[PDB]
Order: sequence, then C-alpha cells, then structure tokens
Amino acid sequence: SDRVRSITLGNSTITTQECANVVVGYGRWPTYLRDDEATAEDQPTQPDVATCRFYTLDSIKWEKGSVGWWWKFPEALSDMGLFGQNMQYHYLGRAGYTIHVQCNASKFHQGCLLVVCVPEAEMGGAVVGQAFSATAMANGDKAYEFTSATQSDQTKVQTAIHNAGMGVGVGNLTIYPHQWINLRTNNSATIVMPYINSVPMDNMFRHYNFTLMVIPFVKLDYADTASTYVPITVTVAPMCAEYNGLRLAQA
Amino acid sequence: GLPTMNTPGSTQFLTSDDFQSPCALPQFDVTPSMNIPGEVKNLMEIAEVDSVVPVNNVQDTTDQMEMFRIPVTINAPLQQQVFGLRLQPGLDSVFKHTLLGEILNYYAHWSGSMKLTFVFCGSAMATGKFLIAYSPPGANPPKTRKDAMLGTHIIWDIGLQSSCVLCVPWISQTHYRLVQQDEYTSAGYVTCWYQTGMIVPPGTPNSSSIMCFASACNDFSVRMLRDTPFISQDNKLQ
Amino acid sequence: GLPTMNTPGSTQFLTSDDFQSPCALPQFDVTPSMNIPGEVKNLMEIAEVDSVVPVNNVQDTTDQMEMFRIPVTINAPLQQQVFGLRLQPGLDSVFKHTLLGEILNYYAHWSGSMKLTFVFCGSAMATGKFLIAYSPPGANPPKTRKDAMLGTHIIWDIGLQSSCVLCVPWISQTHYRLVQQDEYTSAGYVTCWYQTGMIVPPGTPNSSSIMCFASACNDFSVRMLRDTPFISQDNKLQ
Amino acid sequence: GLPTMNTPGSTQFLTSDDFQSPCALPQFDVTPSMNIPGEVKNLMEIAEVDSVVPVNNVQD
Amino acid sequence: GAQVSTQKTGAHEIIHYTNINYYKDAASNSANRQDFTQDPSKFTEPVKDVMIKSLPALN
Amino acid sequence: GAQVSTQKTGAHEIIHYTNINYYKDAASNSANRQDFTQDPSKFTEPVKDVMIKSLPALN
Amino acid sequence: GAQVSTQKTGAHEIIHYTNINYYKDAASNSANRQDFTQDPSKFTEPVKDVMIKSLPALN
Amino acid sequence: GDVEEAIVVHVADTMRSGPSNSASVPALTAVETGHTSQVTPSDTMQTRHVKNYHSRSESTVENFLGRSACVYMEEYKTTDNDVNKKFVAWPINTKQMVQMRRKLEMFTYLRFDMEVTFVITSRQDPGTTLAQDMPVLTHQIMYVPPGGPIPAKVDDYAWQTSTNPSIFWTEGNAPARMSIPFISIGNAYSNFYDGWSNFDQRGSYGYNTLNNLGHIYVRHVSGSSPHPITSTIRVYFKPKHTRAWVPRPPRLCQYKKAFSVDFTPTPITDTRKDINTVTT
Amino acid sequence: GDVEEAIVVHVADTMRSGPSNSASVPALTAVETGHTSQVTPSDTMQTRHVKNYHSRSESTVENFLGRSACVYMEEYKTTDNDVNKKFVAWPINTKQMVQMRRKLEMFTYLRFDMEVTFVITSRQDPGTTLAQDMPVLTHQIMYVPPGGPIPAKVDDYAWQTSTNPSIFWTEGNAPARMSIPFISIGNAYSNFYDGWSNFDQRGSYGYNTLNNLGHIYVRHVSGSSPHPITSTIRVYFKPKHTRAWVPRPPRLCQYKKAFSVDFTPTPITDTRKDINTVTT
Amino acid sequence: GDVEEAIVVHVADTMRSGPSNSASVPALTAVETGHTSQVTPSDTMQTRHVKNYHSRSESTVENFLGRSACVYMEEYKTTDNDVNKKFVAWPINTKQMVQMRRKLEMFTYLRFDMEVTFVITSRQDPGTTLAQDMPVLTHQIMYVPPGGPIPAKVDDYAWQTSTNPSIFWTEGNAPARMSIPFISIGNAYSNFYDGWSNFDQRGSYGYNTLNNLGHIYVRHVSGSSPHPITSTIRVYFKPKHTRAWVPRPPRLCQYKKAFSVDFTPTPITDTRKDINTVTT
Ligand SMILES: CCCCCCCCCCCCCCCC(=O)O
Ligand SMILES: CCCCCCCCCCCCCCCC(=O)O
Ligand SMILES: CCCCCCCCCCCCCCCC(=O)O
Ligand SMILES: CCCCCCCCCCCCCC(=O)O
Ligand SMILES: CCCCCCCCCCCCCC(=O)O
Ligand SMILES: CCCCCCCCCCCCCC(=O)O
Repeated sequence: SDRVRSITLGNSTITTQECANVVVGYGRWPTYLRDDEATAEDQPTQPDVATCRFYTLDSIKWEKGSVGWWWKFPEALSDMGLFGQNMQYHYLGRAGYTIHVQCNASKFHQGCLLVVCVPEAEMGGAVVGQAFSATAMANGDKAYEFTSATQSDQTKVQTAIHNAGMGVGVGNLTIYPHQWINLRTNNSATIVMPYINSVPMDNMFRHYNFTLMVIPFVKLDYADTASTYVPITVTVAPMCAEYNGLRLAQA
Repeated sequence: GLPTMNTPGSTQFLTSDDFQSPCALPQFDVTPSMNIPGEVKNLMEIAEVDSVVPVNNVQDTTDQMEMFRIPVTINAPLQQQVFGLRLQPGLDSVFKHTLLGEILNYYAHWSGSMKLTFVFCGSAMATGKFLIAYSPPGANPPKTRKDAMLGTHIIWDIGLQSSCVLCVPWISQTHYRLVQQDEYTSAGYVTCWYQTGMIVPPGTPNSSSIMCFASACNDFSVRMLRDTPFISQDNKLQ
Repeated sequence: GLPTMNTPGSTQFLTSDDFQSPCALPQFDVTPSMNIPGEVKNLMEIAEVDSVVPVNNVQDTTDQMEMFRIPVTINAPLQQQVFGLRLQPGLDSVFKHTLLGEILNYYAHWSGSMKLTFVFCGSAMATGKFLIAYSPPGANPPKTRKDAMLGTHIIWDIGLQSSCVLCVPWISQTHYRLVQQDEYTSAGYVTCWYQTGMIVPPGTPNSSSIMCFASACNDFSVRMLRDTPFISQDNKLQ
Repeated sequence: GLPTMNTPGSTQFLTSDDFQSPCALPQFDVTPSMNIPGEVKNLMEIAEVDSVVPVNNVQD
Repeated sequence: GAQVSTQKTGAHEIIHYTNINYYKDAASNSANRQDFTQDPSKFTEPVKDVMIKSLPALN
Repeated sequence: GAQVSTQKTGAHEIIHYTNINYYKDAASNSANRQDFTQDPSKFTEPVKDVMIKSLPALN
Repeated sequence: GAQVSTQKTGAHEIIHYTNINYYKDAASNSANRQDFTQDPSKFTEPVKDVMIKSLPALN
Repeated sequence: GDVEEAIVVHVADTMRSGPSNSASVPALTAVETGHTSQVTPSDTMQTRHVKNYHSRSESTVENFLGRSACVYMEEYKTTDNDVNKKFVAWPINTKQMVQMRRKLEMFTYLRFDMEVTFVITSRQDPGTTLAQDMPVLTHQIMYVPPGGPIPAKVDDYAWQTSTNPSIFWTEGNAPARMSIPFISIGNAYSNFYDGWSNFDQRGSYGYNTLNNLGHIYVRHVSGSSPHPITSTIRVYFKPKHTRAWVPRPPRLCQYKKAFSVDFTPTPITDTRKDINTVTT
Repeated sequence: GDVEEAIVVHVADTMRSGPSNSASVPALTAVETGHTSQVTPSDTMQTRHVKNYHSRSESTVENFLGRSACVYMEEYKTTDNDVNKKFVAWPINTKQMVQMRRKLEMFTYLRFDMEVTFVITSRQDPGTTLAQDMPVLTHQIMYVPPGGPIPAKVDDYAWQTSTNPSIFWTEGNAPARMSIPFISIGNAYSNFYDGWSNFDQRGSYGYNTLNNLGHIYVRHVSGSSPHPITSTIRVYFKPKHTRAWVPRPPRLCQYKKAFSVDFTPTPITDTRKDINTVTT
Repeated sequence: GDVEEAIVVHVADTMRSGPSNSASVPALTAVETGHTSQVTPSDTMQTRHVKNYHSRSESTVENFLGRSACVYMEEYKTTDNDVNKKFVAWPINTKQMVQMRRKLEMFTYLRFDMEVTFVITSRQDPGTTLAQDMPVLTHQIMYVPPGGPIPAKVDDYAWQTSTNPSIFWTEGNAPARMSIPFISIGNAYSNFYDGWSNFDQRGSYGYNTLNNLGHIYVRHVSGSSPHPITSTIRVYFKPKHTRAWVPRPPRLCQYKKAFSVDFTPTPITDTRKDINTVTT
C-alpha cells in the first residue's frame, strides 16, 4: 500500500498510516552548498544529526469558528534544541526543512485544510502607513491567528483572511508548494522545502525564509459526539543545515 | 562617405523595438549566476496550475470565505440543479480573478481546452452521484437535467477518490477566441445536477460542501499582449 | 543610396562611449616610447600596498602625529582593551583617508579579504602578548576579552619578529558590499586586548607605542566607478 | 563611426515604396493558412470573364 | 562574425535574417526572444512518487 | 545571408540587386511583388466535362 | 580587415563582436579596454633577496 | 557561399494562320454552359506571326493593393476647455474612406500583413493675440487591443503603457511607420458577412459583427501652449504579402454608411440618342 | 566561413480516441496530493485527430516583460526663485508606477539587463508677456551611484562629472537611450524581502531595505530664458535577457504606498443574483 | 580569410586548509624590510575551497581614466561694446577643474591619446525688448599651436586658418568631437616638475614651466543679433590608450591655485570620542 509513509531524521521517526503522497518543493531536494557557489571563505560547521531532527511545534485547537493560523520560519525554531544555539552563535545559516502537519478525526467529521509554504511572505500593516514591531507576526513557536473581519488595531498586521495578509486572493495560494488535509481521506500533509533565497547564505534572525499557513476552506462540522475540538500539531525537521561566522551569542 | 537616405520611421521611439545600444558601465563585472529553485520560463506554466474558483457569488455573502464552497443537502427533489455558470474564463466574475483569469487578462486572444476539478468535502460516510455537463453555445441554456444530458457530460461517483475531472473540449468555429468575449465568440455553459441524491447515516451533518478548481490543458495558448484593466491609479504613489 | 533609419540615442553625447573619431593632426609623428621604471597597470596594485592607519582619533589630539601611535603601559588590569574600531574601510574615519580607503572611495562596491599588520615599537628589552580578534556582524560588539575570543583571533607574541598579521577573512552573505556601508551590509568589528601584559626591566621607558598598517589581499576587487566626495570647489581655479 | 552622407529623398514618404520596418507585435503567432476555393492571383483573370453589355441605351 | 538564423513565420508557409554585434559588452545585445523551451512539471507534478494517470490516485 | 536576384527590365535589354533582412519577424520584410504566375481556368472554364474549342459546344 | 573578438559576459554564461577601422591614424581607434594583465610585485616586493612567506623574515 | 544567387512570363504570341475550309467551327459556341469562349483572332481570320513581350506584372493583386491609402484623419487641440476634444479615439476599420474601401471590396476574403504610416501636422489657431514662443511638440500614438483600458482624459494613467505598443514622435522628422502581422482570429479577413450575431437570427447584422480590431489613441505628450494649437493625424494602410479569394463585382452605387451596405438605386449606365448613334 | 548559419515547438496534438470500457479511471484523481491532473479530452470522450500549429511564443517571460514601461515623470523649470524647483533628483526604484510594478511582482526574484530611454518635452509657461526668442535647449542626465556627491543647485560643481556617467541631449532629436548590466550585489533582484535591517529585528522592514541603486539628476545645461519654461522628463525601463524564479499570485488590492505592501481589504470578486443565474 | 578571429583572469581562489602545528610562522614578519606581507586567510585559519569568478576588469587605468570630464567653460556674447568679451582664449591645461585634476595627479607621468568633445549652448539675455527673429547660429573653434598668431578681435584676419585646424559647428546638431595624438616633446606628460626654468635655479617654479600646449579660440562666425545673445562652451577630455608610471598618494588638502601646489594644512582625519568608541 502507498498510504503508509515513514520518515527517519536523526534520532526521531515519524509514521503515518493514512496519508497522501509527499510534495518536494519545486522538484528539488535539499543539498549542501557547492564549492563553486560559496562566497564565505572559512570552514563551515555541519552538526548533522544534532540539528537535523524532528521538533514538535506546540499544538492548537480546531474549532467550528476557526479562521486560520500562520508560523514564520526559522524564527519558530529560534529556541529549540541545538538548532537554536547554532542560530544564536553563528552569523550565517542555510538549511532546508521537512514540514509534517498532523490532524486526525473520525469518519463522521468533515472539513478541509490548506497547508502551504509561502516564501518571502511580506505582510502589510493594519493601518496604511504607520509601522509595527517584530512581535505582531513572530514571537517564537506560538501561532498567530487570522481574522474574519478587517483588522483595526494599528499595532498588528492586517489579518483579514480572504486577503491572506498579502493583498492577494486567498484562493490563488495553490501556486506555492502545498497540500490539502481532507478528513475524508487524509490525516497528514508532508512538504519538503529546499533552501530558496537570492544569496547563498543569510542571517537566520534578521530574515524570515518562508511562512507556513493553515487555512480551513471548509469549516469543521460534526453532530452528537463528545469530541468538541480537533487538535492540530506541526512538526518540522531541518535538513542539510550548515553555519558560518562564529561570533558569540547574539540576536 | 557612404551615400545613404533615411526612410520613414527614423528617430521614432517604438516601445516594442529590438535594437542594440551603448553600455553606460563599460566592462562591468556581473555577479556569478546561481540556480535558485523554481525557475519559470513561460507564463503557461503558471496558467496550468489549479486554483480555487469562487462559484458561490450569491450577492448576500456576509462572509467572503463562503464564496468558495457550494452547498449540498440530504433531501432534495429528484432532479435539481447544484450550480450553473458561463464559460467566459477572462470575463465572467467566477473566473475573472482566478490564477487562470489573471493570466488571460493580460492577453487578447486565447484557445485550447480547460480542466474543471470538483472535490467532495463531506463526511466519509456520505455518498452520492452528480451529473456535470458542458453545453456548447446555443440560443438557450439548459433548464432541466434532460436538457443538460444531451451535451458533453460525466457521471461522478463519490467514493474513496474524492475528486473528478470534467475536461471541457475545444469546440469552436475559429482558431481563437476573444478574452473580452462577445456574442460572436460565445463558449457555452456549465451546469451540475443531482444524479441520485446525497444519502447520510445517523450521526452525521445534514449538509456538505464542494469546491471547484480551474486550470488549462497542455494545448492552451494565448496571444496579443495587452494591459490588464484590473489595476489603476489616480495619483503618483509616494 | 543605401536606405537607413536612425534609432533612439542618435546625436546623444554619452560620457562613457567608445567610438572612432577623425584625427585633427593627420600623420603626426609621436615621440618614441621609453620604459620608465615603475609602470602601474591596475589600481589594485596600489591598493595592495600597506599604509599607516590613524587609529588614535581621541578628539583631543593637539599634535596631529599623535594619531598614528597607540599607547601602551606597563601596569594595567589583567584584561584591558587596547583599541576598538569598526570595519568600514571606505566610510570609517580610521580607514577613510588611508591608501586603501582613498581607492575605495572612487568605487561603489567592494569585496575580498584584508590584512591588518601591527608593529611593536617599544624597547628591545620589553615583552608582552596581545590578543587581536575580528568579530563578524552582530547585534552587540564585544565588551570583554572573553566575548572577543569567541571570534576569529590570533595571539601575538612580541620577540625578534616585530610584526604580526591579522588576516580578516571575507565572511558575507552577498558577493559584494557597498562602500557607503549601511546596516544591511555591516562588516563587523576589530578589537585588541592584553593577553599577558607588558613587562619591562629597570632603566627603560614605562610606555610604548604600536602602529597599524592596512592593505588588501590578492582576492580583493572593486566595481562601479563613481566620483569621490572628498574633493570639491566653489569657484573656478585661477 | 562609419562616415556617411545623406542624399536627396531622405525622410520623404513615397506611397509606393518598398522598405523594411520594425514589427509592433514581436513573435506574434499567425493563424494557420487554409486553402479557400477560388483564389485569384491576377486581375486579368477577372477581366477575362464574360459580362452582359448594356447596348440598348436609347435615352427613353 | 555574422549570425544567420530563421525568422518567425506562420503555420507552414527568404525567412532568414542577419545579425552583427557592434559593442564590446554583452549587455548591449538585442533581446534573445527566440527561445521557446518550457517544462511545467516543477509546478504541476511536485510529488515524490510518480503518479500514473490511468491508475487510481490512492491505492 | 544575402539574396541576389534579377531586377525588372524592359523588352530584351548589371540587372542584379542585393537584399538582406534585418528583423526577426517575417512580417517586417519588403513586399514580394516579383511573382507573376496566374491561371484563369478557375473562372473561365469551371465546367466538368472538358470542352474542345474546335468541336461543337453541344452535340 | 575585420577583427572578431569576444565581448565581456558574466560568470560562466553569440558573445562575439566585429570591429573595423575607418581612419588612417592609430589615434582615431577606439579605447583598447580589454587588457587585464597586472603584476603588483614592483610595489609589494621591491626587496633584493627573495623572502619566503613560511620562513622567518629575519634570521 | 554567402550569397544565395538561386533566387518573365509574357503574354501569348500570335501564330500565323492561313485560309481554311473545314467542318470545325471554333466561332460557334454555347454560353448556356457557363463557359467563356477561348477563341483567338487566329481562329477566325488570317494573321501574321507576332512576338509579344508584354507582361501582366502590374496587374497582380500584390501590386494592385500594394499602395498606401488614407483610412482616417482627425484633429485634436493642445489646450481647450472640453476634455474630449484634446485627444482622438478611433475604432479601427477600413470602411471610412471610399477609395480604399472599394479597392478592398472587390474580393470576399483577404489575408495580408500591414504597414501603417502616420502623418502629423500642426497649425496655430487664429486669435486676437498670437505672439508666443513654443518649443517643438511631441506626440504619442497608443494601440489598445480589444478589452484593454481606455484613457478618459489627456493626462490619464492609462497612457503609461507597460504592454500596449506605442510610438513617440517629434515634429520635423520623418513620418512614423511600423509593420503589423495577420491578426485575425479566423483564417482570413472577411469584407462581407451575411449573418447575425445571435444564434436565433437577431441583433447586429453584417460586417459590423466581425470588427474587433481595437482602438488607436493620440495626444500631445506634455505640450500645452498659452494659445491653442490644432494638430491633424492621417493614417495610411499598405497591405503586404497579399492573398485574395472569391472575386466579386465592383460596387456601382455610392456609399452612404460606414458600417452598412445601404444604398440608393442607380441607373445601370448613361444614355445616348439611339441604338445606332456612334458620333460624339 | 564568415557566416555562422548554425544558429518551432507547437502545442500537443490531439489523438484519435474510440469507445472504451475498462477498469482504468483517468478522470478520477485526488487533489489532496498537491498534484494537478494531467487528463486530456482524449481520456474522457471520443476525439478526432487534430494537428495543432499553435505555439506559445508570446507567453515567454522574455516577451512578457520585454516592453518599455514608464517608471517616473517629473517637471523642472529653466528659471525660478526656488532653487530646488530647477532640477530633479529621483532615488531609483520600480514601485512608483502601478502597471509595471504589478507586472514585476508576479515573480519573487528577477535577473536581467536593462535598457533605459528618456523622453523630454518643453512648454512655455503662461503669462502676461510671452514674446521672446530662445535657441534650442539642451539637457543633462546624471547618474550618481550610492555614496557619491549630490548637487545642491543647478550650477553646482558636482555637475562636472569625471567618473559619473552622463548624457547631453538636444531638443528635436531622437530620445536618449542606453544599456545597463545586472548591477545587484546579490545573485538576483528581489521584489519582496520579509525581514528587517537590524540584527535584533528592528528598524526598516520590507523591500525598502534592499533599495540602494542610486539617484538620477536632470537639469538644463545653461538655458535660462527671460520668461519661465517648464520641461518634463519620462523614464522608461525595458528588461532584457530576463530570468525569473518562484512565481506568486497577482495582487488583488489597489496599491497605496510606494515603499510598503499596505492595503485595504477587498472582496474576492463581484456578485451575481444567485448560484444558478447564467443570463446577462 | 577576411576576418582576423585570433584576437578572463579572475582573482585567486581559496584553497582548503586544515589544522596545523609546525615551526613555520607565516603570520610573523618584519615591515622594516619595506616588504608587504603576502599572507592569505588560508595561512592563519581553516578555510573551505572557494572558486572566485570576480575579475579586476574595472580597476584598470584604461577604464579608470577613460571617462569624459569637463576641463573648462566660458561665456562669450554675439554683440557687445567690449571687444574682448565677444570671444574666448584659453591656454590649454588640465589644472582648472578639481575632479579630473585629482584623478590625473595620482600618477607622476602619463602617456595617452586624447578625445575632445565640445558642448555649446546659447540663451537670450534679458532686456526690456526681446522680440526678434534670428536664424540658427554657427560657431568656430580654432586651435593655435604655440608661437602662432593670435586674434585680437572677433573679425580679425587670423580667423582665416590656412594651417591651424578648426571646426565649424551649427546649433541643433550633435556635439563636435575629434581625436588628438600624443603631442608632448618629452617621452611622457609630467603632472609634477620639481625644478626651475633658468639654469641658475631662478624664474618660474613647478609644473607651470612645462605647459606649452597652445591655445583655443571660439567665436560666432557671423552672427550679430540686434539684441545680445550669450553662448557657453564646455570642453571635455577623454584619455585613450593610457599608460602611467610612479603612482603617488592622493591629495588631501583642497586646491587653491590653478598653477601651484600651494595649500593650507589640514587634519589627517576626523575624530571620535575615544580609542574604544565603536558605536554610531
Ligand atoms: C478587411 C479589413 C481588415 C483590416 C485589418 C487591419 C489590421 C491592421 C491594424 C493595425 C492597428 C495598429 C496600428 C498602430 C500600432 C501602434 O501604434 O503601435
Ligand atoms: C526589482 C527591481 C530592480 C530594478 C533595477 C533597475 C536597474 C537599472 C538602473 C539604471 C539607473 C541608471 C540609468 C541612467 C544612467 C545614465 O543616465 O547614464
Ligand atoms: C598632464 C596633462 C596633459 C594634457 C594634454 C592635453 C592634450 C590635448 C590638447 C588638445 C588641444 C586641441 C583640441 C582642439 C583642436 C581643434 O579644435 O581642432
Ligand atoms: C563595429 C563593427 C562595424 C561592422 C560594419 C558592418 C560589417 C562590415 C563587414 C562585412 C560583414 C563581415 C563581418 C565579419 O567578417 O564577421
Ligand atoms: C542586423 C543585420 C545588419 C547587417 C549589416 C549589413 C551586412 C554586413 C555583413 C556583410 C554581408 C554579409 C551578410 C551575410 O553573411 O549573410
Ligand atoms: C572606410 C572603410 C569603409 C568600410 C565600409 C564597411 C565595410 C565594407 C566591406 C565589408 C567588410 C570587409 C572588410 C575587409 O575586407 O576587410
């Protein structure tokens, strides 16, 4: 059967028994930087198994009135194991990712989720002009919630769901690497993201490589059951990570 | 020197010309190239990707996300219509802003076939059959399921496979059609009807939703670039 | 004659063009060439020569020559800083007017590694050790010797060889950096600390000086000529 | 560049000239050709067909 | 140093043009708009395991 | 990539001209007004059975 | 009498241009900015005895 | 080999004919068959041998239609109170000018490339005070394929064409010119269309249904003189690489509408005193 | 050999298909995999054999982005009391004009050479006395890479460029033009930048951080008329040798800032009477 | 064979380096020898293998000095009461304009061909009555090698050059241009001359002694308007085929004389709070 999948990174394993295929970025698998594309001269460090492993990113509740959530990477892993330490101690970083989203429900539930990775998901403020701090869209592994109505608080991002916070139609996010979780036939989505950027390496604190979004297109529904909510969990594993520029701990 | 004479068109500035010009930064060393993932070489590659179609434009949608899901109910008359729409990918409000309509709106002519993919998002225990039909251009759109079944159609059975594809063939008198479609270049209608009806067991929701995806086939093509009418400004941005 | 049509750019005067033009003195006999010593063919050859860096800019220097020598004393706390500076070769006041900064100020982009050479000019009987470190860009410059030693550094032992070289590697996210450096293209800091302390025997001066030399490595390069902002005039010279 | 001198007739617009000019729609894909019946290549072909002559012009 | 190449023509009906470069910088050349290669698999088929159209998508 | 062809001259008295194409689109070429083939049978003799001029038209 | 030579291009990606001289004086030619030879030893290593980098500078 | 040197008909000659006496009757025929007789003078009288060097070079459709002809002219002013009078907006068609219209309508279907030339001239409007100094004017010609945005005023945003082709031309130079390929959706242009727009035989009728070629807009780029100045533009079309099908008789009645065949009945021809009158 | 003669695709054809009755189900699929179905009409109905000669030549990114589009216009006067109003100073960016901005922002990263064209026009300002005689004007366009000196007045010393490229253009001639190579420090231009300037996530945010392309200055060389004259310059950009990566959906909301993504929420699309309405 | 097809360096790469423990000390050297250390990062830390495609193409002296720079401007009027104010007379030298002067004085000796371009513009002088009609003006540029006759007025006989080269230029066309060979009596131009004119160390001192390049004269050919008109000429120099010897440090102090090195003492550089200050 092709509905069973198993993934082994480092000292951690993921098993799914009811799943769809695996989506691989833009057809490219993560890989190390080549000698003819590098620019930095000093030797890189490659922790390997110490950093390339699955980390569980806390959990959230799916209610009948949920609208959606987003996470920004690699900020979401900024304080997670030795990956966070290497991020803190090094000037430059580079790594691909494997994203696994778990959501399971009985045969009598219904609903559909879109899981999509958006590279360079620049977002606009709630009030045109003005400005917002780096806390309205990234504060660690905590998830940020979209809003059904138009946002009004000037201190946070425009969370109107139907625009995805980017000024574009929410229905066109299918162009990015994505997968659907349909409770009829699916329990988990798996996406492998290569490193995408305009430069060989970049500082992992200053720049958000990509944003993960989970959006319920068909809202959850059920009847006459004791289960009131459906938890959703996100797991992420860096791949082929390497760092450069050792400079004492700093943001 | 060499005798010459200038012809009409000298000293004109044509925005779509191809001529060589001097370089303002001689012997400039460009940065080495790098193979970033996801290179796109032709806009048809973008046009061939699926995108969700907002079919439920019922003029009283207080929630914008409600546009994407088509309602379905357990008890309905034996023959009933689920939805109906005009096949004007570049002009109809349904397809206007999709990932395909946006690309088409930059061009004047189009041709080729289209794919409509429907996905059932009900409970795993729900079941039903639907008839999806394409009616070529004519003086009257179909009014009942007997009228619809005379055209191109497919019977969709809901089961383990959640999705079915209606491939709209290219039936036209001309090689190309206008994006700003008029009566001369009409393209027809698409309608969906109950085939058997939706049946549910005890302990399940009484309503379900369907979604539609639109994309182009491998014989699709466009022509005659033009400016899109969707974006405009009144003053210089600052 | 031969039909032709003029394209945009005709009759323009572009200051960086390459075209042939008539000679105003036909058949002029130029003086024979002579091989004068010291021919220079590329400005990087000039940029690769050492020059004294005025590190001691303490805002109260009544004597200009005092800028070039860095003070040192016999008795100092166990860990103490000798000097600190930003690595902005084309913008920092320390490197602005050196033989390398002057060349850089004619260009907009630069890349490659750098050499900093330090020479001890104390008595022959004096001795000591110094730690010289380069800290890549970050949110906070080092404040103590434990912070500095985490970056690239070299331990310098003063002996018969009077000079030591700190080679600043090229660690950057982009292939090139702006000469008018901004926060996006920061380059880091350089600091020097006492490693053991300076010890002297009886009958020697209690203070000594160090000097710094700056030059580029063999992988250095520049790009995008521009006018230097260091020289200006208000009226025509006469 | 190459020395040249313009001769009489430069910048004139002669309605019966034959010169190349830039295309305003680069790389445009024309519709495939089809052999419609009854192609005419020379007006003498039309002139060689019979036609009724109105000889009886008697003013009344 | 003259390149000779075909110029675009319709359907299936001297269809040659000549080009010469005059400047020393490759940036001065004219647009190279004669290339028509394309591959949509990067966006339409990004899955790992190959899927056969005639076979069921799952199981 | 230069075409050489004869230029029109009267009766029976270097009658050669040279042409080069500069643009990448065949629509930019000059008019091809040197073709003189013609066939009036499509309009003068559209009948099915061949008619011999010397023979009677009917019977 | 036409010279054909490569024109500058970036990294590792018809990169040829043609040049002809029209005037009788070499001073009329265009700038010869394609030469990239250089040798800094005249200014960086003007010493008489060769110095080995790995060996001590003195003794 | 760099040169491709591999790249004239004359009318039929007259053959010598002598006396004849036979059963063959070349002169007698029957027009009822729809057949045009192919007899020659050699078949009905004695003739000498003649060599013909005449050629039908100038009668080809390529040469017949290969002449530039005016198709439209209009005027627009640099400054005025009425916004609509400071620019032009023409829906492209070939039925506006009579001569080229009649030349084209001798055929039912045409397929050709096009060469378009623009002639622009300016003049100062009369008034009580004309003393001014104005630099040379500049003009913009914009082509908008069907469905594109249309400018509503001389300084609208639509004039910033990012995809619509345009030409900027300065007075005193040679006229602007360009080439256009065959841009029809069908396999050939149709001068006539005997049909309707709606499937139930209703709506627009005639050639008007198939005219979807776009628009042309023109303006002064930024010229706005203290005193009004009027400019006129003329558009010339010149078919190239022409092919034609199904010839039809030339029109007899004068034209009366730009998008209809409507006409007034006209006599077949002029009259004369009687059927025998042959004098002037 | 002097000539290098060694230097077209067509869409897929349709194959004949007959009746079928089998276990294969091409029509049934699963979108949950992220896979777009590759079915063709041949797989769901009987079809005839068709040869397609259509090509996707005009859809390439090279042709899509290979059109000149306006990016900036401004006015400057030959003589005036305000010093700052006699010359222009523009920080180069592509976010000023909406159409080309939207065309570019369909991709995340771009790499191309540039072709820049300048269109300059002049007009006399209105006044109570306009009678003057003025020779032809001349203009200078100066490009200052980042960090270079900037002129503070029309007759400053900085205009004596010894290393900054410049163009001198006289009215009445063809528009000025030049070519520019790929001048980015990174391996590609970035239309979007989701990051900050400072390492502690503070300071400027967005695309504004990576815009360090320099400035453009323009002036009248020495023209100073007795009466004011106003000139306008328009800048046109034309990418060449283009490459693009990571396509992203076209923008839906109107633009409101030149250096920000800020917007106002917009409906997904227009409405209709009900889900079955199909008539006009 | 007609074509001569027989007619790139890249900086040094970085080699992989591992841990080391040995008696060799590449880092330790002695600057007293006048030797600049040739160490590389590979000699003091572990490094990866890097391929460098950077080239030093734009740093060559040919490209550094191969930009047109203004060297002189002056004004002359078509009609005036003062005879000396109707034409210009400039002794050629390169010390008038600061930027190109500083660029040149980075070397002691130079040898190159020259390309000279002239930019001329005209404007009407203000006055109580400006209404006139004047045809296009024409200008003459005359070059007089040292020792030749010099004109004393706008209509002198000396302007009938039989051997002095000249250019006649009409307004509205492209700027005038020409090429000049290496016209020095010595084997190279000298920017600096530490010596005297007389053999007993007396007289003129410095570069002024070796400047014998001639003069340039300019006038309106025959234009003499009823009302004054002022014209300005700008001269641009552009070295070609350059060779340089003996580099010297760039100047620090501002220039004060056109024919002397005189200066005012200047601080070495700007100051900061203390030797440890590293913040903004
Ligand atoms: C049977 C009549 C058919 C007529 C077909 C005419 C086709 C030519 C249309 C050309 C319109 C555009 C010309 C100007 C374009 C520009 O200004 O760039
Ligand atoms: C993603 C947007 C990137 C835009 C990059 C634009 C690069 C072109 C800049 C050209 C500026 C100089 C043009 C004029 C030069 C001159 O006048 O000599
Ligand atoms: C170290 C500085 C040396 C400068 C040498 C400059 C040599 C060029 C002199 C050119 C003068 C004549 C140019 C105009 C001639 C003409 O108008 O025909
Ligand atoms: C700056 C180059 C000017 C070229 C002028 C046109 C070409 C003249 C030579 C004829 C063509 C042969 C070219 C070649 O040998 O490659
Ligand atoms: C854009 C093409 C410009 C061609 C310029 C004129 C021809 C120069 C080359 C001499 C003729 C040889 C042409 C050929 O080799 O086919
Ligand atoms: C004053 C020289 C004018 C040259 C005109 C362009 C070249 C025409 C000849 C074609 C190229 C061949 C040159 C050669 O034989 O070396």
